[PDB]
Amino acid sequence: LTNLVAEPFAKLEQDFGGSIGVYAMDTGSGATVSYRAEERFPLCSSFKGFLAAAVLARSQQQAGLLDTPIRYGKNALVPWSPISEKYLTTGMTVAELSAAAVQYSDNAAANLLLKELGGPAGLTAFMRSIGDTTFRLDRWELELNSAIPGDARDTSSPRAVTESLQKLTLGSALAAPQRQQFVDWLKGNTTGNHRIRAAVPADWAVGDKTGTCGVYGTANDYAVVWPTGRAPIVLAVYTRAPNKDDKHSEAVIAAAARLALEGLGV
Ligand SMILES: O=c1c2c3c(sc2ncn1Cc1nnn[nH]1)CCCC3
Ligand SMILES: O=c1c2c3c(sc2ncn1Cc1nnn[nH]1)CCCC3
Ligand SMILES: O=c1c2c3c(sc2ncn1Cc1nnn[nH]1)CCCC3
Repeated sequence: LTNLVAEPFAKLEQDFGGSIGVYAMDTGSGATVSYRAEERFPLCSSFKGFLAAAVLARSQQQAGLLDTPIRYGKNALVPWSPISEKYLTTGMTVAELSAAAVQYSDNAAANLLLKELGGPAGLTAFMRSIGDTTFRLDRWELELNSAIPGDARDTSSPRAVTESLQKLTLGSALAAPQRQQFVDWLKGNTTGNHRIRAAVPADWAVGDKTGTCGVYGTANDYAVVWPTGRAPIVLAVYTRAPNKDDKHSEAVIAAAARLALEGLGV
């Protein structure tokens, strides 16, 4: 069971004007903090984190898969491709595509990687193989960002995101090099300095993956944090709003992350 501080969480989303989903877990004591942990939230760009873990799982079936060169034209350059478009005239390897997708939310690199895993159904198939029965990816990049209310497409729950991130970063779902390569990619993410990272002390190691749909006030972040002298903490913070024109807030994601750490005891 949970040691929940629901009163500050409820007032936080009251000022935000939408819904906030949080699920945190102390991997040493099993204590959990859950607020709307079973509601569905649009994944947005946060699926790229599990997309890279899927490619890392296939690298165990295909040795040296991450060093495979992949060429592409402008037609594949989806808006916001700040890494893949610089290598348009030469291409990138699969490992570089995965690093760009996780660390820079590279949309072109994500579509190119999804085309190699069997599409959104292929990535969803990998999540079922690790035990995730809530995750579902339906559309390709930028289309998956519609975040329509009541739409189960391209959604998951903060609890299922947290439990899946735990099994991929600290569990047996990946081999030791594949697991360490996943943690390294999340640690080097550059998009989450104003979210979960803003609520974590600087002397703590953290690896995160963000996601911003833009519309319906839908932004999110999940991370596994490494406090000093304690067992690691895995958490997910997901937000959405009832109106299309509603804006998201990175400070609300940081504040919810701060409340989850306090509710746990760090
Ligand atoms: O090029 C960058 C970069 C780069 C970064 S961050 C960034 N942000 C925007 N942009 C511009 C952009 N292009 N397409 N969407 N945004 C680091 C490596 C060098 C290129
Ligand atoms: O934003 C940029 C950019 C941009 C460039 S280059 C560059 N380099 C780093 N960065 C920031 C950075 N990302 N990772 N390390 N540093 C051209 C278009 C505008 C944005
Ligand atoms: O994805 C974008 C985008 C996009 C833009 S701007 C932008 N800036 C940062 N990022 C990086 C990011 N956002 N949330 N997590 N990481 C327009 C088309 C859709 C994608």
